[PDB]
Amino acid sequence: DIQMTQSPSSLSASVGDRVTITCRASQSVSSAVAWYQQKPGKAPKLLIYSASSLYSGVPSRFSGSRSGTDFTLTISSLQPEDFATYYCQQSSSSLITFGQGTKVEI
Amino acid sequence: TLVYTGKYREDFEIEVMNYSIEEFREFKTTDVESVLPFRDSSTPTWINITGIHRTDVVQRVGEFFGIHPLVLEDILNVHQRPKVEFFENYVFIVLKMFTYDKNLHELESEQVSLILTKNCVLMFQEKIGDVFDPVRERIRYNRGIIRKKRADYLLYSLIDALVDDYFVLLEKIDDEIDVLEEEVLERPEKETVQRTHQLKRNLVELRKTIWPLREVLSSLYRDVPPLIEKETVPYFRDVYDHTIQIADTVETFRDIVSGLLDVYLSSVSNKTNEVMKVLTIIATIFMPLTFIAGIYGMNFEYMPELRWKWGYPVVLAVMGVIAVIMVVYFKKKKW
Amino acid sequence: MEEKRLSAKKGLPPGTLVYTGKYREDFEIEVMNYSIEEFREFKTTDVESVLPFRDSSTPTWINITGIHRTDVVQRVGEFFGIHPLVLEDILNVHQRPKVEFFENYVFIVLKMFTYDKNLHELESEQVSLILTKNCVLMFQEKIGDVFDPVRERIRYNRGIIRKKRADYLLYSLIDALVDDYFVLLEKIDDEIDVLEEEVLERPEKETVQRTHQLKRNLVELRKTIWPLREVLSSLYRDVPPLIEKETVPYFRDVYDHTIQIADTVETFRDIVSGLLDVYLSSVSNKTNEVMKVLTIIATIFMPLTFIAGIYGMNFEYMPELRWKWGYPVVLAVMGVIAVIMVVYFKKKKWL
Amino acid sequence: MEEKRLSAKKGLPPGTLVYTGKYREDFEIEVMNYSIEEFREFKTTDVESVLPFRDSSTPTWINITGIHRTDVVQRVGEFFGIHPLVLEDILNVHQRPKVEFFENYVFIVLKMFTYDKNLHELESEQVSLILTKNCVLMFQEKIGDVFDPVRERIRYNRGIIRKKRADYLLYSLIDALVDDYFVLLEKIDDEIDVLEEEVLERPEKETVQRTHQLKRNLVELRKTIWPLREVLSSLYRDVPPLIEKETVPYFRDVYDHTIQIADTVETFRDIVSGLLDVYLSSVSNKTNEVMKVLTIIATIFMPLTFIAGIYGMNFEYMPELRWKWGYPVVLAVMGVIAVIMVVYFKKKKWL
Amino acid sequence: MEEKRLSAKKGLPPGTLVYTGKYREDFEIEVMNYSIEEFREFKTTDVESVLPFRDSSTPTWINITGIHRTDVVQRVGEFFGIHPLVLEDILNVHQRPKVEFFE
Amino acid sequence: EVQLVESGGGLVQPGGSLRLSCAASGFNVSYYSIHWVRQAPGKGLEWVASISSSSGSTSYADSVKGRFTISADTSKNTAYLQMNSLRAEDTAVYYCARSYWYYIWSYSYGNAMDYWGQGTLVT
Ligand SMILES: [Mg+2]
Ligand SMILES: [Mg+2]
Repeated sequence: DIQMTQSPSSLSASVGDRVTITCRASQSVSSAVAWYQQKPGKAPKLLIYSASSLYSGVPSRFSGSRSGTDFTLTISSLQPEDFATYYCQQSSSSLITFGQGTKVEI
Repeated sequence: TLVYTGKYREDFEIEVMNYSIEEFREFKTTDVESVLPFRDSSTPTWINITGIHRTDVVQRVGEFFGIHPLVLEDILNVHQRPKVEFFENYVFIVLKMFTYDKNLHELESEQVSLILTKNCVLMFQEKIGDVFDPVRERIRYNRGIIRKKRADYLLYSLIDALVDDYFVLLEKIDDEIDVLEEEVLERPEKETVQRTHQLKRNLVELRKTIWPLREVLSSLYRDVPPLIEKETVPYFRDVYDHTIQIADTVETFRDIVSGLLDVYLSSVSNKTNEVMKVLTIIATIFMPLTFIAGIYGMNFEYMPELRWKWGYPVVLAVMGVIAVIMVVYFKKKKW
Repeated sequence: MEEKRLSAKKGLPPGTLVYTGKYREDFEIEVMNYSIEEFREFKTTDVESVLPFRDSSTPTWINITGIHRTDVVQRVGEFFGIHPLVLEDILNVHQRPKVEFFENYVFIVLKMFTYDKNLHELESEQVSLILTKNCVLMFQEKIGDVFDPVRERIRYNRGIIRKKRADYLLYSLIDALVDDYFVLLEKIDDEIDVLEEEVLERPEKETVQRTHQLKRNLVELRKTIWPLREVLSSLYRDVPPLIEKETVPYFRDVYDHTIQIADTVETFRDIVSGLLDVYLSSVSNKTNEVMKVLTIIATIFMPLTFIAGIYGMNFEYMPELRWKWGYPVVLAVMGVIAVIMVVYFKKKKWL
Repeated sequence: MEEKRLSAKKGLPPGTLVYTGKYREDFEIEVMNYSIEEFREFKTTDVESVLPFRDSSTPTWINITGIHRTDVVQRVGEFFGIHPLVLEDILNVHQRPKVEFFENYVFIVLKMFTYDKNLHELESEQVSLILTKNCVLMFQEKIGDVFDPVRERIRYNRGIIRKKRADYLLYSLIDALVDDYFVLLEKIDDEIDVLEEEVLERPEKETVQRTHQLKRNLVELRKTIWPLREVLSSLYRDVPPLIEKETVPYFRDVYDHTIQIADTVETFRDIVSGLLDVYLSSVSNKTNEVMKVLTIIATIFMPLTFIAGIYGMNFEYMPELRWKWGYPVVLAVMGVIAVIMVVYFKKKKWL
Repeated sequence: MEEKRLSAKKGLPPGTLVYTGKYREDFEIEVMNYSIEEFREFKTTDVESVLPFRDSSTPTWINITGIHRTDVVQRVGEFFGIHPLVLEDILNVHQRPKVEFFE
Repeated sequence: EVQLVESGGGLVQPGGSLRLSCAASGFNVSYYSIHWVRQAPGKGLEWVASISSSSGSTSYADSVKGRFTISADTSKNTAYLQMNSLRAEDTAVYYCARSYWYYIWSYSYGNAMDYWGQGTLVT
């Protein structure tokens, strides 16, 4: 099993700021890390795949980076619609594993 | 004749698993005789000899199983690319397990020989530590279809475990490639260059070891002598495709690391300009000052060195003005 | 002149023939008749066995080694009804690989390379193959060739080598030659790898000499490989009546193999071309290290030798003629400036 | 190649044909009629004697050495029905080799080169060969040609040149020219080997000039030789009526010779491209070792100058205070630091 | 070269066809059915509309832009009788130019 | 157009069973892989199982292995997940998500779920 941790457990920021959430993988996942966004009470929405690629139709505020075995999701400029929880997948193995989620609030 | 070549003198143990449709027995011992009677047994057996630096055991089992002493010396030989040899009594293959250290980026290789003889497989290793634990539990706990089939499927399973370990090693190397690719671009020092050189050598070693593995797995499913049985062709085909994947990744990584080396090597040949600028500016600054100081240092006893208007402050002021003038001589041509 | 590549200064009438290579030692005719039933090997220095085997309906492989005896070559050419111009082509060792089709025979010239370690020198030997009726003639120069596996297949009833006519024999010989090209490309790949390592981490003049020699060898291979592509393409497409079909698919694989060899040779040429620039920049980096050492010592030394020469002059009205520990003060200043200069070097990673 | 109209240039009035080359020091005419029975030769500068050989049954060859005089060229062209554009192409020396096909004659423009030792000049001159009916008109810029072997072959009756028609004579002349190309390539190989030994051993300044001159000569040879492949390919494949289909294999052999020459030129170009990088590496090594020496001298003589300046000071209260004859002690400390620094360099292996 | 069949890649279910590129933005099917008399241009996104043009007598040109949707490629290959290995070669991007002749 | 609908959820007794159905519209379940994702009330997402209908190869999380079983029917384009021996920690919202594969290197592949359903609560 591949265990991913993620920090911070909750990040508070205002609109127009830059917010970075970082995942650390216990084992080595090549680049198959995915970033999803889930607003409260609704299904998750895919944002980023392959640690640096953007899903079609996702605004360019979000971006992804990978340093070796830890990944970062960076939002350059926040908006009132980006105040939700963000999750983190490893998909190198056949057993997908999620992060515990980070709630970006005001 | 029959000399050991490697560099391991730590441990030597023998292990045997005899499994059937229903019967299973696993044990470990250190006497060469106890593994001998298993040859004539119809059950599929796996025999493992961890330490081959004891040549006597290797020769004894080779004589017992009726194999050519030349392949005995090939087993004792450790610096050799993987190969496959089909003989009527037995089929003999050579593979290499790789291990990597992320703390200190180095690649360690171990030569492992596998001999298939009817209802038995014989494995000769260098040191203690294997990549075959998954198949070990596959036989032990009866999960999977390993028990139903004969020793050909056991050879297939061992090679499958080998290529799986290759995949894990490739994952580690991919992470190292990413770290180094970022570091070279954003942190240029000498340690990065040494790491890049080490990485290029390691990838060259991987290429030299994996390219013959493709040919070995191609031979094990194309020529397919009667030892392997026609029921095991697709599995060796799958392992061949896995080897193709590992290869293509290896050349991709080699190209990337060569590009990194080219980038850094291009960054060089401009440090010469900077260092030459430093040397020439400090020389042009300080050689005139030393020149004047030495000229006023000579004791000819007739120089107008009397106090007059104070000679020493005047000399120092003129010398400083000359030094400032020489400094101003620079930066006119963007120096 | 002989050691130099080209010695083909011939002129001379275009109807007369003479051997050109450097090998004038051995001579042996090995005839191998075979069929589904049984085979027959006649190895001799006599010209008696080679002559009548053309009429025999069973496939035969004549392997004549040693063209320094041009008389037997011209005699078997005259008896077999072979044009003198292609005889000249056979004896001409400088001829590039090619194929020519006639109404009775098909004529091919190819180059086989042998590469020995610790003597980085490709050796090229010409082999000529004339397929006619039910026989294949193999003109070669030295003893020792790569066609051992096809001989084993013929004698030991393995493969389809005995089921078909001489066309499959020609296919098998060309395939063996291509496999020899592959193994020699493997040898050259190993040499390129070790030379790349040595260029990167051991810059010597000997390294440059090895790089130049390897460049010459790869240029020789690049010159030779493309005519092989052309000859295999011609055998693939043209389909002369001597080729009895159901072997054009067998020649397709050899054509693909030749394409692969050409691409590998081109990549090798690219690498060996980049090697010299890599060596240049590595030597420049070593020179940069020399610059680092000299500039560091100069900048940490010359300024304070100027300082030491400041009061070195003796003035009649000299400041600080008698102060407490003046020389220790100068030494302390020297040490302080040396320490700060070392600090700057540590900051800049130069030292 | 039609319309019977000359090109239009500003300086020239429209109706004038002008020589283009630079050689005007010679003029000769020779006529050689050859056949099975005997052979006739005569060198008459008068242009009337070549006319009756227009309609000779036996094949004849008319050589005009020196076309600087446009009168002779234009008169011969008008007499033989040569189109004025063809006449201009004969006179226009600065033109790549080519062949034009006409219903009455075949027109060919080629070049032959000369190489002079101890003087790196790869010059050239254009020769025009026109085959019409049963006579071959060959125009040259000046004296000096490679057609002497063909002449002596005709004289001595050796070979089969006199047993066929003018097409075989044209083949013989082209083959002689191609052999001249072979000789030139061999001489250039000699020069390349000498230059390679020089650059790998003695990197002087003139070596760069020689390398670049040889590179330019090779590029000129490639530019000249690439259209020659089209020349011979047209002569072989297009099979014009005047060839009469007998000389297919000979023309094919000459085409193969041209292909081999082109490949040899490419090989030489690759080697020449390598030599410049070899030279750059060698001079880099020379600079590196010279700076070795400079560093190992300056570094060891800087601290010694420190001690010399410090202890050769001028202070009344300065702690010299010679302790048990301490001047040799200072000299021994100097020796100690010198030995330390040379040992450090030996460990670093700079010296 | 021997026989040809779909490769088995580690980490994937057997017989899985994957797009190996980086563009996942666009998808359309543009059909040009032309003849000596008049042409027919038809740009769409539904994949069942273009399939019946396999049996058209007049020349047809079916341009599918965007192969990141492997289901469309698989459906087109299934209807047109294209071998699965050919479909994998279509989807596989890291591939030098090549030609293959089938029946 | 692409849509995933989850049904079959509801309250159930411990140690029992419950079958969840994932109906897919706008795409064929045969050509893609279908995952079940479990989110506990006020907790992070968890992975349940994955089905590749074309190949039939299934994958399960080690925390629900054996108890849960996943299958797919191509005729109805439906993905079924039947849960046996349900325990206290299984009360959560279950989503059904379709995923494609992408190519990183010649040896590694990853998958990202594009379309998710609304989810169904199970207690
Ligand atoms: Mg002084
Ligand atoms: Mg320099």
